[PDB]
Amino acid sequence: MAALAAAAKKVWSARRLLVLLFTPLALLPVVFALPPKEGRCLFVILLMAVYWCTEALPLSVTALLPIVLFPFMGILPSNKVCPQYFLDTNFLFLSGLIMASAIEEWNLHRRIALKILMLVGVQPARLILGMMVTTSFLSMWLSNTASTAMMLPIANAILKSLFGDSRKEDEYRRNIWKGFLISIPYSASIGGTATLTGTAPNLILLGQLKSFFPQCDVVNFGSWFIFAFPLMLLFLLAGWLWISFLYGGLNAEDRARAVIREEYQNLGPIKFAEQAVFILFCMFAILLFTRDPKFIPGWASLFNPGFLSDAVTGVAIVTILFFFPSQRPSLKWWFDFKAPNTETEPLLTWKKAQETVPWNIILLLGGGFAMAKGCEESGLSVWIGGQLHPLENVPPALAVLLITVVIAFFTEFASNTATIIIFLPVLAELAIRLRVHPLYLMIPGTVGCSFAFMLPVSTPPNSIAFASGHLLVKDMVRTGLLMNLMGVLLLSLAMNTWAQTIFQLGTFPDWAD
Amino acid sequence: MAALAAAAKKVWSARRLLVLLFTPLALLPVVFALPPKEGRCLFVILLMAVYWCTEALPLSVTALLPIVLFPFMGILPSNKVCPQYFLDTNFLFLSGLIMASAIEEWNLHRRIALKILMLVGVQPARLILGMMVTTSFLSMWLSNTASTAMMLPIANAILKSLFGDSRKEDEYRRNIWKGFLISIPYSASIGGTATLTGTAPNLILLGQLKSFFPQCDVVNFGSWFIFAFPLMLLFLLAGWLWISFLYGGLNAEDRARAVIREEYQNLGPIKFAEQAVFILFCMFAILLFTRDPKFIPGWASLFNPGFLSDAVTGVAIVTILFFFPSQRPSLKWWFDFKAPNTETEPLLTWKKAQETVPWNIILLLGGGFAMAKGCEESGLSVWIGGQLHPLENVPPALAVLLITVVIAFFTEFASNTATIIIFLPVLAELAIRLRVHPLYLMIPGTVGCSFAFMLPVSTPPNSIAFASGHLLVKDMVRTGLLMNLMGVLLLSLAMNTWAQTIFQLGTFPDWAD
Ligand SMILES: CC(C)CCC[C@@H](C)[C@H]1CC[C@H]2[C@@H]3CC=C4C[C@@H](O)CC[C@]4(C)[C@H]3CC[C@]12C
Ligand SMILES: CC(C)CCC[C@@H](C)[C@H]1CC[C@H]2[C@@H]3CC=C4C[C@@H](O)CC[C@]4(C)[C@H]3CC[C@]12C
Ligand SMILES: CC(C)CCC[C@@H](C)[C@H]1CC[C@H]2[C@@H]3CC=C4C[C@@H](O)CC[C@]4(C)[C@H]3CC[C@]12C
Ligand SMILES: CC(C)CCC[C@@H](C)[C@H]1CC[C@H]2[C@@H]3CC=C4C[C@@H](O)CC[C@]4(C)[C@H]3CC[C@]12C
Ligand SMILES: CC(C)CCC[C@@H](C)[C@H]1CC[C@H]2[C@@H]3CC=C4C[C@@H](O)CC[C@]4(C)[C@H]3CC[C@]12C
Ligand SMILES: CC(C)CCC[C@@H](C)[C@H]1CC[C@H]2[C@@H]3CC=C4C[C@@H](O)CC[C@]4(C)[C@H]3CC[C@]12C
Ligand SMILES: CC(C)CCC[C@@H](C)[C@H]1CC[C@H]2[C@@H]3CC=C4C[C@@H](O)CC[C@]4(C)[C@H]3CC[C@]12C
Ligand SMILES: CC(C)CCC[C@@H](C)[C@H]1CC[C@H]2[C@@H]3CC=C4C[C@@H](O)CC[C@]4(C)[C@H]3CC[C@]12C
Ligand SMILES: CCCCCCCCCCCCCC
Ligand SMILES: CCCCCCCCCCCCCC
Ligand SMILES: CCCCCCCCCCCCCC
Ligand SMILES: CCCCCCCCCCCCCC
Ligand SMILES: CCCCCCCCCCCCCC
Ligand SMILES: CCCCCCCCCCCCCC
Ligand code: NA
Ligand code: NA
Ligand code: NA
Ligand code: NA
Repeated sequence: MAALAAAAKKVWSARRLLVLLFTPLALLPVVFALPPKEGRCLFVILLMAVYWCTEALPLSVTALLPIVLFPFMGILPSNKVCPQYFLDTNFLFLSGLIMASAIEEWNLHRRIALKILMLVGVQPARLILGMMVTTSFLSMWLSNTASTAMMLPIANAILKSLFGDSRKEDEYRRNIWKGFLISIPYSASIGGTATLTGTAPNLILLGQLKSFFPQCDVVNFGSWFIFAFPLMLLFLLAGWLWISFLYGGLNAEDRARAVIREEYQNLGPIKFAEQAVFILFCMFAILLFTRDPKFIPGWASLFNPGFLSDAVTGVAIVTILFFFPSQRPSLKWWFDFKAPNTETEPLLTWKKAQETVPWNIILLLGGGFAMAKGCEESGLSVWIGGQLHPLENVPPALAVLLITVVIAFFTEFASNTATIIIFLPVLAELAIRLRVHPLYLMIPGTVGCSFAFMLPVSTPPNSIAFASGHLLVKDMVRTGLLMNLMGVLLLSLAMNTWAQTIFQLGTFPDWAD
Repeated sequence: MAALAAAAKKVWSARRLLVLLFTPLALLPVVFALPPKEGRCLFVILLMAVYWCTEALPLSVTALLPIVLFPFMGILPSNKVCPQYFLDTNFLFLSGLIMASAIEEWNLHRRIALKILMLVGVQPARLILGMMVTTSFLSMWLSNTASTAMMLPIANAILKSLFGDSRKEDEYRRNIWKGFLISIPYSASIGGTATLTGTAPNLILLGQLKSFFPQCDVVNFGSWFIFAFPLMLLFLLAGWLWISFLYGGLNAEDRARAVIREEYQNLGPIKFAEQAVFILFCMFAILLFTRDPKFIPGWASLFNPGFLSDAVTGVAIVTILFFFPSQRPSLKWWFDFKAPNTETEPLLTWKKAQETVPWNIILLLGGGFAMAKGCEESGLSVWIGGQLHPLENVPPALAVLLITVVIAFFTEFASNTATIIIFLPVLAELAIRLRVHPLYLMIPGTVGCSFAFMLPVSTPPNSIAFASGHLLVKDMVRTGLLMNLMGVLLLSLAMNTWAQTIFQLGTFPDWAD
């Protein structure tokens, strides 16, 4: 009996190397089964998928696999694979990351968070709502991991202040603890989907769209925002109601108010650098939104068509951060010859940005773009579309529901970015098989790959919440089951009601034929 | 009198913002002077050059200027500028940086350095030669900055041990101190030119070659090595002789021997991880060299022509570092059921690589590639070639000498990478005007932009050496003047004697017409 467990722990200890060395052998029959070029491309894609799901390699290292495999297997030369890793979508990602680094450098995110917490209130339903709104709003511009890791200590402090009898009171307290600790990562994942730069899978959608459908340009920052933000709000409200009912029972209040006000005071007075960063963030968001919202003529019409993009706007805005002074300039300094002549601190130095930008995620997005390019060039997409013939009779709405359910189930065990990278070409080819708009299938998959609620391994925010130690696996599972159901239903509603008007999904686009 | 100095320090305090805001106004007449597209491209290039030379912005931030300026000015759209930042040359750079990070992580560079120092000897001429050989060898694979910063403390310790009378002895000691402290950065800059991954300007040459001359493929790791390594050795020996004559006078020895042996002992026993990293480095170098050396059939002939590259080899080799165990595997562990089952440490984790890879230099190379692409597409290269008509009567050897002198003078005040980025399109167009091989002019410029010897601002290794505090500006200037002269002469000799055979420079290539 003990020997079986011994062999089990032996295999689990070396699972990385075992998976790494046995996955190519297991996937070898794929090469012989399919035509050579398509078979080798499918082998590469499946190997990358397995390595991502098992993290047999670092995710960014696995994302570098196309550069090796595509040239050796003749799918795509080096000078074609390597430039796919810096398409303009990834530079928009870099600009968003730099802006988030500037925001977090000056603690603007903490000031906004504590302000929202003060305005929302302190009642348990209201305080859950404030936590979720804050985390979702901050995850639209910062990473979900950073938003969760910054919001969790504040929630812990407020909960300690609130609770600073017997079975009833202690179980009520415990359920409140769990509700607060589970509302934050859920709301971070919710808010990450509202903006294109909020989460990596949206930018994966953009890049793989550029690869599969080069003439598709209707999805940008403004259109994605006007589609996803109302959906984000509806699902945030549904999650708040569900969590309050499950946990919140849908002098302590004074103590919590005092703690929040005290931490806001500990933030200190508002600085000139914080104001400048806030102004630049507002300019960033507004110029991204108003460049080409597809239903008001944007300022991109004033320039050469087909030249500007969201990446250019983002890079231009974040370039200001690297020379704009962080201390307020004064004209009296020029006249005051006795004043010190120390060099001014800029809003963001490049060293801080470099040490805060997640280059691993940038390389992961690049690997996804390169894999999409290889899948298109090798003809593997045509082969998948040919094999997808049994599903041509599925109604489009039912197809959306099924692919959303499948992707939401898959993302519970793998990272969102890897899941969407693997499933997006299949979604595009399935849209081709149903004669529907490719976005009508690709957008629900991109949104649903972020529906990671049931397990700590589903998404890093879930792991951060679980690290608190007072959340159980079963509690997260039973909350995330209904979270996934409500997310799938709301995604279907959004995709069948107002995504049709925003992305013009009613008719089959010409570039998709 | 004091008022003039006051105004001077006021202007110098705000030189960053003053240059940043007045350079576009100063360069505005360029747009009206030239045809619109070429004029705007020249404006962008000149603005980037000024910002690089003044570091009015961070170098990587200035390298992001094409993404903004080319689309607004209609030179190049976003989807064309942004992919130029990850051409396969930059992935070869990334693989080299990852391999250097792996080497420095396990202190293999220090072990190699101390071993070479023990073998060379301790006599002052021999010890200078050992320091220079060590630094030049380590700079072929590590950055010049890192090599200088690692070699300087060892030189300081050895010098303290050696010297642990009156005017003669103290001036002899001081000249020895200066000779050691100046031989290290010079040798680092010397060795950086020997390999393509040794210094960024070589990879700038590769990328701008890909842009200007897409069909040119004769320059790779093996050909560049066989050209530059003998030139590197000749110039290293000349510099050693010059420095020994200038400074070295071309129980203390026992004490220095003891210190070197003691530090080697302090390195500890050779580890399995160090051996594995050394084996992987040897494989990296050998497979890069033997892939296509252009005069022995390489292993790239076994695959699809035009698909493999040095980037693929580098990425494939460095991928092994991210899963190869750092502790020696044992088959007895499988049978020993009582042994601990801790997960093995790999040779390099992605976190360490990410925090040690200089992403700023990668972005700088990308900005250079994008600027070359914009210069080619805008027609600015044609305009420059048209304006270069007074120089069509210059003999090619004299042209090489003059461009090398000009570039070596310019690099004394600006960074090597920015200098070569700015001057390379001019060199290519000047090669077109003389009906000579483009490499015959482009290679000398790439080599000479690394001839930065006279000032601390010339190259970061010079700044590191000056930070010791016992090197004067005049000493560095008077050593670097003859260093530059010898470098220019040896570069002319190499380019007119054996570069012709290696790169087939005798005849005008068809792709250059
Ligand atoms: C890597 C792990 C986790 C997932 C499983 C991968 C391997 C074992 C699977 C994935 C898809 C499978 C293939 C799917 C279809 C066929 C067609 C036919 O010829 C039977 C075998 C063959 C060729 C299978 C062999 C085994 C296979 C390659
Ligand atoms: C710069 C931002 C952050 C603050 C200033 C106000 C904003 C709302 C301004 C600045 C520039 C403006 C744009 C300038 C030009 C055009 C083109 C015109 O055919 C329609 C309106 C439109 C698209 C404007 C919309 C409003 C706009 C975006
Ligand atoms: C636009 C042109 C004409 C003029 C530009 C003037 C700029 C360069 C001047 C105006 C006011 C100046 C600031 C005034 C006061 C200080 C504080 C002192 O520690 C020096 C830096 C700093 C922060 C100065 C930096 C340079 C500055 C921003
Ligand atoms: C989240 C809650 C509020 C609603 C979720 C229910 C989902 C499944 C419902 C709400 C709206 C529904 C859609 C409304 C209208 C149409 C048009 C019709 O020609 C086909 C079915 C279709 C496309 C429906 C499919 C199912 C649908 C998307
Ligand atoms: C930025 C600093 C450091 C360098 C100098 C840049 C400015 C002042 C220089 C660079 C090249 C110059 C131009 C070179 C040639 C011409 C052609 C003719 O029409 C005379 C003026 C004009 C248009 C010059 C105007 C000034 C100019 C734009
Ligand atoms: C793998 C390395 C580091 C160590 C093993 C020995 C090296 C020298 C071996 C391994 C593979 C070998 C190559 C394999 C195939 C060919 C093609 C043939 O037409 C010429 C020789 C050439 C180009 C070989 C040269 C030597 C070579 C590069
Ligand atoms: C090639 C196939 C058939 C077998 C692969 C076996 C691999 C996975 C085995 C063989 C020897 C093993 C190593 C033996 C000893 C140790 C020390 C212990 O702290 C666990 C990790 C580590 C470092 C093991 C890692 C896994 C390992 C490398
Ligand atoms: C560094 C020391 C040893 C030598 C440096 C002197 C340089 C300037 C000398 C050495 C070799 C010389 C070359 C040797 C042969 C030829 C071929 C002839 O048809 C034109 C001149 C040319 C191309 C010479 C140019 C000048 C040259 C490059
Ligand atoms: C270690 C991770 C990468 C493994 C790559 C294995 C590639 C195997 C290819 C087999 C199919 C083609 C045979 C000619
Ligand atoms: C038919 C042409 C290609 C033949 C070989 C295909 C498989 C190559 C695998 C190389 C793996 C290299 C890992 C470092
Ligand atoms: C009373 C309001 C004072 C505001 C001070 C800070 C202003 C920051 C402006 C930043 C502008 C950035 C784009 C040029
Ligand atoms: C702050 C650094 C970037 C400045 C860019 C200025 C661009 C000016 C362009 C002028 C020529 C075209 C006029 C239509
Ligand atoms: C003729 C078409 C282009 C006209 C405008 C050219 C200059 C644009 C400059 C934009 C600068 C933006 C800085 C953020
Ligand atoms: C006596 C020599 C012992 C050598 C031990 C270390 C061997 C490292 C081998 C690394 C191979 C990497 C490519 C598979
Ligand atoms: Na986010
Ligand atoms: Na997930
Ligand atoms: Na170097
Ligand atoms: Na220089």
